[PDB]
Amino acid sequence: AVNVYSNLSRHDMLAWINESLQLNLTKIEQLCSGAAYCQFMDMLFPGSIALKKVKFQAKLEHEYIQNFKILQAGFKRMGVDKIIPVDKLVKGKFQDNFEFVQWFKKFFDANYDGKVAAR
Repeated sequence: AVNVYSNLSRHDMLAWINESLQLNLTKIEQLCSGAAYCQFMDMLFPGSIALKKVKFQAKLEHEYIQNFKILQAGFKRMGVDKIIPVDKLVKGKFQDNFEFVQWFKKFFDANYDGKVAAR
């Protein structure tokens, strides 16, 4: 796994995510549930994440955190050293989510090769 450290406009970022995962989000803070990231991760390394455990429709904050722990666990397994700012993301505010989402996109672009229903 290729680790990334330290770009897209907010409109294209949402667009990229929606298209990529066939979703219909309207704001960057909605990524605060950790679910989309679990799918991208499972898409980068099929099997590194147990989708069945991911709560795709999570609405509670501790549920958001649970998803992120599954993500971090997938990271550790694949040698990804990025420390996820979980407590800030799960609060659902725009800057942090946007700061992290830019990171994740670069991380994804660096590791993807490839090959709805999964949720």
